[PDB]
Amino acid sequence: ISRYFDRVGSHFLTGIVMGGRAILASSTNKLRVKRDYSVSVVAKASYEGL
Amino acid sequence: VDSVSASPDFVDFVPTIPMQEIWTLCSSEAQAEAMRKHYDDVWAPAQSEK
Repeated sequence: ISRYFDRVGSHFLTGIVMGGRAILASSTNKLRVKRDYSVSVVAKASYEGL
Repeated sequence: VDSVSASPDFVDFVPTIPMQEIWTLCSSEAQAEAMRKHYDDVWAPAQSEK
């Protein structure tokens, strides 16, 4: 019996609808990152004697 | 795609009854059991290992 239900099914279709179906799923991700740092240093000396 | 409509090839199973054991087609229960027993005990283990 178990094989019979496996091989031909426990039921048969008696009420069906005839159709087209279409599905779409779509996703997008974007990421952009920017980071920058700048350093500037100046040191000056002037010195005098006699 | 036009060629697929004229000449489709086997791509996938029907998941409910994809294939039948060959010894179902046997003449005789003694042979069929011997084939099943050998398949179960010997050949399917070897092939799954192979």
